[PDB]
Amino acid sequence: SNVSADLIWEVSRNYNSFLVKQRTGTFSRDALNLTNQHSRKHAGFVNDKALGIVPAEKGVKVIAKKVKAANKPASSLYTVTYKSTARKAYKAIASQAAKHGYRADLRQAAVARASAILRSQRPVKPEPPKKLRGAAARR
Amino acid sequence: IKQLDAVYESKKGFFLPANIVSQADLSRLINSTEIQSVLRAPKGEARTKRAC
Amino acid sequence: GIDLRWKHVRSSHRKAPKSDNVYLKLLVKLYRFLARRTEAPFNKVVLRRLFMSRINRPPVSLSRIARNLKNGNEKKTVVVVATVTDDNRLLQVPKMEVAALRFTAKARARIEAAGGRTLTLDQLALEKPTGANTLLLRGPKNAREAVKHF
Amino acid sequence: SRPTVTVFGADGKPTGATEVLPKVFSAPIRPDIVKHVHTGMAKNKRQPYAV
Amino acid sequence: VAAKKHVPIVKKRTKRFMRHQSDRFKCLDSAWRKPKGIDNRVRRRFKGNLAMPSIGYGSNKKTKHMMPSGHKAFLVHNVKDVELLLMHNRTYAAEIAHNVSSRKRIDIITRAKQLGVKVTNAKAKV
Amino acid sequence: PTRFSKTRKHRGHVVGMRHFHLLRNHYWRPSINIDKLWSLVPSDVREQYLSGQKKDTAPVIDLLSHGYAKLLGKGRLPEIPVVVRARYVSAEAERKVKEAGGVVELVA
RNA sequence: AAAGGGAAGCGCUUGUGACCAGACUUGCGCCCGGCGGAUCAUCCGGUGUUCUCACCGGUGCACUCCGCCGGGCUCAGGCCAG
RNA sequence: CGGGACCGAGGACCGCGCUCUGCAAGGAUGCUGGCGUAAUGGUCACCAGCGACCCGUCUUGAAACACGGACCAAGGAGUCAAGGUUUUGCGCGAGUGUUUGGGUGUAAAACCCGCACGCGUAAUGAAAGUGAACGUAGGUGAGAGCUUCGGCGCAUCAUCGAC
Repeated sequence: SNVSADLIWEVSRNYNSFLVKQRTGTFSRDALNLTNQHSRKHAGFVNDKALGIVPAEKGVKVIAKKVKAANKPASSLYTVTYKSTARKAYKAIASQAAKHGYRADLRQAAVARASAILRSQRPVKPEPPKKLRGAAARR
Repeated sequence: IKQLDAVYESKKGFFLPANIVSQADLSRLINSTEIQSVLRAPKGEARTKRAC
Repeated sequence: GIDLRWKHVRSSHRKAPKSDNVYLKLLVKLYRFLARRTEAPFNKVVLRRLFMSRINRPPVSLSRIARNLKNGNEKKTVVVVATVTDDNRLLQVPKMEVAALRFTAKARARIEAAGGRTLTLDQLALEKPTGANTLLLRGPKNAREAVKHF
Repeated sequence: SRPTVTVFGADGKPTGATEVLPKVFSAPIRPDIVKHVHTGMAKNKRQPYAV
Repeated sequence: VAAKKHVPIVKKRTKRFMRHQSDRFKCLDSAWRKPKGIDNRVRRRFKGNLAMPSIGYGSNKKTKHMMPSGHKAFLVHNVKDVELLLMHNRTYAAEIAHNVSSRKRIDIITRAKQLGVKVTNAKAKV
Repeated sequence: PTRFSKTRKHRGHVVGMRHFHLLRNHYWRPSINIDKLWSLVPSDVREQYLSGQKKDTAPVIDLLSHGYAKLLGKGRLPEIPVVVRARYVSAEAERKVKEAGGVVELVA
């Protein structure tokens, strides 16, 4: 037809509302964007098959695009909430990312994002007190 | 949405435009059997080893 | 220092189109892949002609196509990288299979009525990826008022 | 056949009715031409200024 | 956290490029302006004069835009901005914009310490 | 636009006869060749004529209705009888019409 | 606070004095011991999906999983050096 | 066979090899110490050694002469319109151009409409006037590309013909 993921990337490669451009890099605010980078590999809104991982109250929440429901946005996302052991979460995420050929190139990034969220959900250790240094700061 | 077709048919001197590309899925075009079966073998990889 | 009587010369040909047409960008990507991964010179010539501008891509008419279809070329697929226009002076259009960048409405209608086929360049890449049995045509380049006043 | 689109009611639920999609929704999507025409028409409501 | 392993940061020049005669005229700012007079000695590159900027002073591509800790600065305005560095805590460090209030700064620093993201100006408005 | 000009880049670096009272409506005679003559026929009946579903009917063409006063003789005609009504005609055009089997009628 | 024997101002490179930005504070993984729990494996039913992968309710009865606390070990960790 | 200096780019494997359990063979590792802070590093002021004419304009071949400059803030100089021309992007294409005007409007917007008209589709002559196929729209030599491997030959060029 006249619409494809390649065309959507050609349209929105230079500007879209998710784009965050600065001097040191270009980022993306997309929900379906792993590693939050502006590229064709990670443009979840562009690609027909895409994955995204959002933190929950405990654990992760993985949404995936449904190919047969592209024009129905309310029913286009397949959502699984993993509130369990981290190893089982990584196993299931890699299984839905690489076993059936559904974006096997995003497997490492998805497992990494799940691990990052599970690290972030841990309690934060207290920081050591700041040491005063020198002459004017010390006295 | 029923009147849209009649609206675009009633415009004088204008027709629905013809595209220069018939199949917009470049991945299907490239990875189709018709093109891939006649391709020359690859002459390298994405990353090239440094020789010297 | 080094004595260089000669000077290294930057390329004097287009490497990318100036057009912002995203469909033309996709076509350029496809034919870049074809020209890199095939040994057929047809793909390289088609990629170079896709890079060209409008005055370097003059229109080709149905009379010119029918002229070049004669003498054993009746079954070859006609490839024009510019537009295909209609000629009112040609009363009977022969049956032909033409792949072009674009067609006028009259040219497309008359080809389909005479019983031929109209193709785009990606369909041409699908059916003849090596440019087999193809007749590659160009229009009159020097047929402009500016070229006349040169 | 041409694709169909579902008609939704005042309750947000489908009415069971489907309508054939118009042919304009398969037109080419040309951002450069949209930008050119938009740049042209955005100046057509301007009022002149002069000292 | 600790930054990703990188090559040593080498600055080819650390001194700034001062404008000619800006040290003698107060109406001339010290920002670099290339001399365009035909007889100018800085333009003609006589020895003992001010140097002019050139592309040969450029920074290493593996090292450009990096602070001495090994991170790249990313300007953030809110918690949704600092959560964009979830996957880049070893390469990017958050820097809170100057016009962010102190309450929002506390929120950003809390989220950044949750995510393991370095904040360059975390002592501000304390 | 101002911002694309090179001046913004250069910021910092600076016989015969005389015809009294000519009326152009006197000399109005647009011309058409015979190779475009069938284009003045509407498309559907033109396709029927060229295919051959009209072996007992001949088209009558008024050039003055289409905006032409003289029929010129560039090109060739098919073997179809055509009645052409024109104010002017050239010898070669009328000769080719007679080869095709039609007649050129003079009107004013 | 500093400099000054008929100019000052500027470039390169040390030094002295004053004043500073970082970096660092420990992480990861095993072997033990002690806690606190069963979102351990298998099986059953439902649901969703990429149609073989998951979630949910029961089943675990603690040599299995998950956090915490004490040690021990390995590895990686900042600056200047031989 | 020693003695010394400067340097360590790359980052799974692949290669060429050799003295072949391995290696000095497609780029630095191993061991150890002190310190973990202003100690390294940086900025500013000053001293020291070396280097270093006051900028702009104008002139000619060039300097020199000459002119402007007490200092600071703000203002301050290739613009717009019409008409050509070449190039770029776009739409349509032997046609093309809605917007003088009419319809309509959520009202200087957007949407719609068609007659005429402009340019192009035919030229030449002062004018009256006439008006573009002998030929698969010609022959020959090149020519990308294609080929059934005999050739067909785009654009374009040179040349001989035809209207």
